[PDB]
Amino acid sequence: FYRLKKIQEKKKIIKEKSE
Amino acid sequence: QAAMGSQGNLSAEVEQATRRQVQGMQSSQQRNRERVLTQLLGMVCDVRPQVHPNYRI
Amino acid sequence: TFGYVHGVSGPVVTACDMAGAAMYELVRVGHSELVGEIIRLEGDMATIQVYEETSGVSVGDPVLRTGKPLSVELGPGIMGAIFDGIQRPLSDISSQTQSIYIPRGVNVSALSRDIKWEFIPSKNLRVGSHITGGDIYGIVNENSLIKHKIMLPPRSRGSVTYIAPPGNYDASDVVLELEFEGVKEKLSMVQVWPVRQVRPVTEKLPANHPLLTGQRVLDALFPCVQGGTTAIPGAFGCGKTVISQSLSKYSNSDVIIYVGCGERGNEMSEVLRDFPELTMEVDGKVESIMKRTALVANTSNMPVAAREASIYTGITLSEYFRDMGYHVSMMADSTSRWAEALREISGRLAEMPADSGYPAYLGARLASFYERAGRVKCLGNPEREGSVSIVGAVSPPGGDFSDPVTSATLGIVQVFWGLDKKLAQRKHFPSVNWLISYSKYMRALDEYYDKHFTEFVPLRTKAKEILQEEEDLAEIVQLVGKASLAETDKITLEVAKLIKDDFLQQNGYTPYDRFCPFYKTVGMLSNMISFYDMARRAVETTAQSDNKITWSIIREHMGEILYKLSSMKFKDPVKDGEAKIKADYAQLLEDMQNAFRSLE
Amino acid sequence: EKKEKQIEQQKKIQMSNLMNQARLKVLRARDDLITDLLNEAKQRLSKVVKDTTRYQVLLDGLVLQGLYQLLEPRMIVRCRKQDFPLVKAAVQKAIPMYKIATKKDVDVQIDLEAYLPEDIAGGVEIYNGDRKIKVSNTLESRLDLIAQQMMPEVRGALFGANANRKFLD
Amino acid sequence: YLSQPRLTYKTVSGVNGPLVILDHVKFPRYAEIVHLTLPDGTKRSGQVLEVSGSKAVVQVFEGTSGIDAKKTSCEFTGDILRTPVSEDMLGRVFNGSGKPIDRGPVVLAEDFLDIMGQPINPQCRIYPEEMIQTGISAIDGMNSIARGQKIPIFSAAGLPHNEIAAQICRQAGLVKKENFAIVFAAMGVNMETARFFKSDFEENGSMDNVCLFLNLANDPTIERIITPRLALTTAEFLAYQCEKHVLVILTDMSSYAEALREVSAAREEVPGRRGFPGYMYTDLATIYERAGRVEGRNGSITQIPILTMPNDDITHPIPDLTGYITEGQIYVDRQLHNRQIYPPINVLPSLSRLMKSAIGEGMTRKDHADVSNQLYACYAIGKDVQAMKAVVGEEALTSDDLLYLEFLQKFEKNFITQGPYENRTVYETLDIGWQLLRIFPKEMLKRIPQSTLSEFYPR
Amino acid sequence: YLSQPRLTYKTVSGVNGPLVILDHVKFPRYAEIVHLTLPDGTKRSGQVLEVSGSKAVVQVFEGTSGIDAKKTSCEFTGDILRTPVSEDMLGRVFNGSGKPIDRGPVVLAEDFLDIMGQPINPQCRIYPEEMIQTGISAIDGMNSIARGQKIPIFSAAGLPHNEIAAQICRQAGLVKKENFAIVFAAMGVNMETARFFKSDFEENGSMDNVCLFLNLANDPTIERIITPRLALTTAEFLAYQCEKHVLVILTDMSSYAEALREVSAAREEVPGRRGFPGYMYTDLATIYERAGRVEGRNGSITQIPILTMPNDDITHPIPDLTGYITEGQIYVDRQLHNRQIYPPINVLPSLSRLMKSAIGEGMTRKDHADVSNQLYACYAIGKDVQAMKAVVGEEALTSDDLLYLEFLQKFEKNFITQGPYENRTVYETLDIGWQLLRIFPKEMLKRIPQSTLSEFYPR
Amino acid sequence: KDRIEIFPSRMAQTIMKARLKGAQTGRNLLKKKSDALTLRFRQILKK
Amino acid sequence: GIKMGGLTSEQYHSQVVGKIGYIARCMQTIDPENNLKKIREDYQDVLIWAEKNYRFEEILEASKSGKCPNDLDALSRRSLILQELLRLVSSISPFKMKLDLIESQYEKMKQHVNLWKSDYHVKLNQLNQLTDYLKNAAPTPKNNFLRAMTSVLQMQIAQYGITEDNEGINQLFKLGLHLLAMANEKIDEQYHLFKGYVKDQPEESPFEGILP
Repeated sequence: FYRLKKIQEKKKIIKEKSE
Repeated sequence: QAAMGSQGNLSAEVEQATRRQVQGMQSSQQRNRERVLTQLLGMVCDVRPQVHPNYRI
Repeated sequence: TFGYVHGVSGPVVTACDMAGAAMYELVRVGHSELVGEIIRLEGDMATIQVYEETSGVSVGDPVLRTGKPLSVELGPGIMGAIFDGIQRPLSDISSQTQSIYIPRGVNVSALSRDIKWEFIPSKNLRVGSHITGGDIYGIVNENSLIKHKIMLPPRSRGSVTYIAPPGNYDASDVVLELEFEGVKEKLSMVQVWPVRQVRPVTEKLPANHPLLTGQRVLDALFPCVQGGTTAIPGAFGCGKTVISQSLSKYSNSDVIIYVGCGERGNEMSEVLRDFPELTMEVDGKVESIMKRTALVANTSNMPVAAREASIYTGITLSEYFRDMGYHVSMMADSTSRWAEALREISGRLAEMPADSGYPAYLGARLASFYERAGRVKCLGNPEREGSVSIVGAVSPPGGDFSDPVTSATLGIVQVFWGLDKKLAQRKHFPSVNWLISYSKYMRALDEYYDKHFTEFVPLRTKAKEILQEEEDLAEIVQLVGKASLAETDKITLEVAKLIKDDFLQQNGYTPYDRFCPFYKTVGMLSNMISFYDMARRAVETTAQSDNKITWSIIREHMGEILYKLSSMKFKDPVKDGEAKIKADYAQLLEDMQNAFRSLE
Repeated sequence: EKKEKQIEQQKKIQMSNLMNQARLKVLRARDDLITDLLNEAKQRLSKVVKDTTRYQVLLDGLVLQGLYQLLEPRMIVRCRKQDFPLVKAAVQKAIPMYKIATKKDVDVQIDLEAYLPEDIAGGVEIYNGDRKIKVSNTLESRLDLIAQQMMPEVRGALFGANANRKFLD
Repeated sequence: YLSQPRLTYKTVSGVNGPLVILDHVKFPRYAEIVHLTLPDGTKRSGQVLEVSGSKAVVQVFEGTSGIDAKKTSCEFTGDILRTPVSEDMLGRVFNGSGKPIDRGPVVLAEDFLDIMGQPINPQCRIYPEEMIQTGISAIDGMNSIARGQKIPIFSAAGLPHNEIAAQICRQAGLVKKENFAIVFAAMGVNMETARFFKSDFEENGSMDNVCLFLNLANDPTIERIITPRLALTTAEFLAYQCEKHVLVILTDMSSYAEALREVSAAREEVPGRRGFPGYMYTDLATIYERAGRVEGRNGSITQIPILTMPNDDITHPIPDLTGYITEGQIYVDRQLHNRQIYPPINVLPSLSRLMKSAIGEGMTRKDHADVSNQLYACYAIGKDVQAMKAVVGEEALTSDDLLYLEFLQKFEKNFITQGPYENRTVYETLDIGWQLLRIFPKEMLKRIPQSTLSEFYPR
Repeated sequence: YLSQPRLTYKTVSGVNGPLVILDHVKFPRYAEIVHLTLPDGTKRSGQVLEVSGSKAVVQVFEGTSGIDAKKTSCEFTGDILRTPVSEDMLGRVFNGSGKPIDRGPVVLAEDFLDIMGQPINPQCRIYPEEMIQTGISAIDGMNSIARGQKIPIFSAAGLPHNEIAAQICRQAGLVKKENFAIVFAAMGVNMETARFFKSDFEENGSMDNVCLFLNLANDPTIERIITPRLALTTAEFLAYQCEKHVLVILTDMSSYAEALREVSAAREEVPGRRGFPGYMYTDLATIYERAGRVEGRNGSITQIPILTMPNDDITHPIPDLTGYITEGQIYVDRQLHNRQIYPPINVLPSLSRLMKSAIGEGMTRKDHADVSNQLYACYAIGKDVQAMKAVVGEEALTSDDLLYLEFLQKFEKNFITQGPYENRTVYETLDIGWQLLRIFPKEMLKRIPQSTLSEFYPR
Repeated sequence: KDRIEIFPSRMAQTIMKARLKGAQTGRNLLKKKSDALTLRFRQILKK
Repeated sequence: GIKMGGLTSEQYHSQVVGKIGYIARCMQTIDPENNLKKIREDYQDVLIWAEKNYRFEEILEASKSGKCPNDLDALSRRSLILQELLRLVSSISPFKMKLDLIESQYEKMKQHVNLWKSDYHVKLNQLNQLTDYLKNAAPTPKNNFLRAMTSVLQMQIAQYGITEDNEGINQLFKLGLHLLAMANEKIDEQYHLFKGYVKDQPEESPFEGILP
């Protein structure tokens, strides 16, 4: 769970940077 | 009954000892109050402007 | 006071232009006014958790911001009504719509504004007088049982500028106006209090007065105290109805609150159908239980926010009446269902799970929930007192005690009324396990028992010793058959049976045994133990040599006395008054002691 | 024996309550003495404020001091109206200095619509352009800000040092 | 009605697995239904799962292969998924999307209902009363289904849970001491079983009272999620608006749960316990609790969810979360199946919490409650004696033990073993009970009051 | 001192759980305290747990319910939570935030100490070489307490760990044949527990030497992880600046760990076991290691950080990581309590790391170490014999085994059982030891040399 | 000693649960053997 | 977070202002002619703040500054004593109590260790139970018996008070409460119970001069 949550947050950060 | 009277007057001594300590405390601070006011007021009046140590340029 | 919907990702709605909003505020999202709360905030945008289905919500929909956080509306009309976990009247929603469904975005005021209540001022206050929080400035006459005392909301005070005269007012009128530092506040009969906030009291007092339930077992052996907290197992076959009915019907408390958390639809129906049919004698008249009861109903398919909030809505309603000086007894039908709702929300919010998947703060929430119970000295100048008791049930998956919810609960509650199913299968009711059950209030009640009854305390100690010894002897009996067994042990076994049969067992479907007054409970136990002591002496004082007394001799010799002891439960308090029943028990003791005397 | 235990327990437990309340009583009296000093200090500061020739000097510093803490391109100086002529001077003499100490051009305005309450002994508060960041440099704020840190020395200066303290770690 | 012309967009920001991300969409709704037209003229359906500003994200029901970001057009309906319902749809067979697959016409609607619906107001919920007989003795004389309860069938993989489900559809009805319908939904069903259900209902004349929804294993996985919602939406229309009693059978809820897990992944949600969504509890309750009786109306809905236990472990979240919010269980075993007993239902671990209200005078027969309790005790004892026999031998048994072994053998052969085409009404099931109970002399039937024995035991 | 005015901000960027994120902050300082006012006038405080550029993340102690985004006003104190401390804090009652709740005034500081404290230079730390007489044979004999030792009591919900701690507070003396200042951190407990201790301290007539910090079950969960530091900070002042011997008792440390776990989850930190932060050990060391004597100063701090073991699991991270940091534990259990044995102290799984230095010639009596070790051997073997006899039966035992059952039975009722007000000396405890050890012949007392047996065994 | 020392796995859960069921079944069957022997023993005792 | 008991800083002093005004109101309500001089003196420190308009805010400042008797526990006990005396005379309002007896009852209550748990409090609660019931009661034998017996109970309390225990009043309390709890459907039992009282009453005409 921890690793998957952090993966989802890192994806969110990448998405924000792309905007 | 004897114990209640003792507790009563023991309380009276407590009250009397407290009054002694309170008046002694007031007597003591009256000798320093003026000196402390001078020291504290000077620190308030002395502004000492300064720029944050980490300000660059 | 409006913002706009920026986007929907499921049950989570993102709002924009919503800068002026606080965390855990309330919003009504969309044209259907869906109920939700604000959790995360960033800039002028807010993240809203919507309780109901979000299907149909559009980008650009309005969001109406409501200044109050999740709160309970408190005022006249609360009694006799059934509420949702977030304080929505189910009896009005079903009757104002003619539907069978709870409408999506339903918006029915918690307390109707079309009722003209009979309000009488305190008659002690005058314009220009000083009033503070918790003060009572008038009473509303709801029904024959509970007077609804109108208190100044907490965290408010000042000088009174207007007092409404006695008359008929609804919940939308102005009853009292007060001014504090030039600021005028106009108050109706209804106050609002955030459900997650604890209503302040002057002081929290020790609980010393017993909770006088109608059962001999769960009183004599395992006392509960007004203001105390207990736990009750909730299994299909455990017979939990007996406690629920006995506590709500015959308790010495003033107000009963029954809280559902998230049970099966048919189980909620049984509770909602049973309660309106319960009555009790009060002033010689038979009155409906619903005149001094309030009920919160939540089924497993209700919004998870309501199932999680239900437990706090219930206790908030309880504290509201606690502040009136009433003794309130709240039952949570299943705190396991609440914990399930809490875990669901934690999961939905992608919070890090802890023990067996439950939130890290599970224990903190249960501890702070139960801490809100207790006997208190109320706010306000009337110097009144009251209490809240909690008898919340636990029903962990599998019936195990390892589940963090039941384990945490047992470490918090001071009384555990452990029930069993085996006893129910044997038709022994109430189904109390005895060896698992405990009460940690025994010391707190020693002052009450000493003052009013004196002999109760050593009797309950001996009663537990006799019952425990019967269990301890079980292995000896199994391997022996009562052959190589002391006569003193035979007395213990047979007397323990008498206790189990004609004392701890109680038949609530008989008119004479509906309610056992305390004086009868201690009367019955006193005579049974007095017999035990006499029987032990009859054997032991003669057991030396030559001519000894045995249990077979005692049982055959005074069989009428053993019968009379069993017959004691049939002394109907409704027809045979306190003096007559005590007199008959006193005569039994004399007949009993004299029967033993003939053996020496 | 039980009775004796009850009476003996009350005799100890009642005297404990009495001694505990006596301790609280003298502690409250000590705090009253500290408050009287601070209330006198407030009145003494007011008397200083009434002296234009020293109060203007305080304002000169107090305005510049706040400016250095914000380091914003736009400043709004808020004061009680009575002292506006002196705050005006304090700002005028503060900007040449600000532009030297920080090497940043700052637009400093005085708010002529919003004023501090008339019961403030003196001093200024300075806001940034959007009024989201403010520094409070009035005489009451300074008195408490310093007094709360000097209190350990006031305690000793008025009532004596604690004879049982040997180390300052 | 809306009477607002639909907008069709060709603006696509990208496509990612089952999702198509659109751009410049005007005031999109969540859960909005849209239709895609691909460059090859192929049409697909989908539903909007996220609306972040003008960037609507739609999940396509069918596969997304062939979809580009330049020519594919997306037509918005302006509304959410609302199912056309009528009485006439009873006797029809539909797929998961609600489309006919029986060569009949599209449903001619009497109304349109949101398939998500609303919870039933508890204040108007009526506790279950009369019984709905199933025709299967193992669950009529032992664990009856009250007219309003929700009692699941837990089975291991490989057991004939679908054949029993079909048998219930053919045999179930009212006690009859014309107003009864069955709505049957199969989620994730394979082609061979889908044929079985469709043909078995048609051939035996039962179809007139069955509304059948088939969601096949190779059908869109999102359609599997609405499938039970369409079945329940129909059940609610038929039951509560048309004053009749509806039995709803939801087959293979485990396959539903798997499709739900897929939807959660599509939303990029972090999986919960054992990979399943943290909201699986409320989702199952949303389905299950849309049932029961309501005040002031003569209709009712019952449910018999049927669930495959992964690795035959009742602890698994699927049967665990279901059982936690249902009233008892039927429980199909494996040993009885391997012994070639049909139906293979084990009465010892099963339970129907509402049986107390389902049966009795005025609902079935006076002796119903007494026969059930005595049969349970006799079966439990017979199994206990059989276990003893394996240790002590036949010669070490007494006469009473031999009677219990005779009961055990004849109970399973006469009472439990039935066959798929023998319909045993509640009164014949009880009569069979007595035939087995009359093996014992009266004094051994400890759980039957003497008044009942004197009336029913002889003859 | 800090003469510069503090800045006030209305620049809150956003709120996420218990963390309020500010932007536009001038030179943020790490681990500085922020005071904030809500739109309704409520005042709350928090600590900066992260700084980056112009941003700072503030963890609010009271909570984040009601925190606004536009009207919230925050000011930065400009320092870390340094707290006022004075000698006359003894006899006062404070809350978990450091404020008085006894209707007395605020603390009139003699200085301001950093709540985080500083590590004591191991070269100046002096190894404890004095024993405290607890009066409890179960401790003074087999698990002695040194002055400066860290000894928690491992307990379980419902056990009388509060009574044992209360007892220790009154009858804790020296074996030099003394008034300890007690600092009691009552955190995560109900009113009755806090009132129990408060009343006991007054009943003991020692309240003028007791400082209480209360943080009850209905108080904020974030303050529960500074309360121990507030207690210890005061203890450090008293012990190391005023040379007062201090006894610090921290109530159920598990409420500290659970409060910390909530913070760890909120900040998305790396978990270790059972969801607790991977740095739980380091955080506990910050609390526990504030103990012991310091060379050249006549003060000391002794700790008793009692903790509740979740589900009696001795391997739970809370007792586990504590066991790694503290000098052993007392450990009570349910097997003794369920038999009405008080104090219910089970010596077998217990130890005292500083006990070996504490016993013997010049400290207590020269045979101390020998008596303790042999009692451990005989007690443990008796437990092993019970494990055997439970299966094989009494008839399978020989005289060598029955002697250990005789010892085990006499040991628990003579050595462990005492009563809440039974105060035994360390010398009496050893004498009892010998009375029990003399149950066995010399040849079986294999942990004791003949140079000791020949003197003590004959009596 | 304290545990069978099988590495945690879903396979271990299946094996341990089957092992537990086997042990419980054996316990019950042997208990019945003991009861049968005890009754016969006491009967022999009566004769 | 001063959290003095269950109250914060503002709540503590707000409750003190309330209790002070309340005592002033109770004193004027119980003794509008100011005849009970000894009782008034015991409260002079809180009555001195009466007959002044402080708009709450100035009396609140006096409490914060320490000019008012702002000890919350002393006010709680002293306020309870006064309002329980008010209940004593209020619940028997149809009759006048002698001023000397009011002062006697006051002193005996004031001397009690824990008045709330006293027999005096319980007896007053039983009296209010009996007198509140009759406020809105239909004509019927039961309620006529209860009203006749209640008027005697009020008459006797007006003469003996509550602290001065009297078997006659105590027996009447028991009989009144037992009648009140008597089933409304049962007529014979309530009839015989009432007549039992009337014939056992020491006097010959128990209600003569007691009720209209």
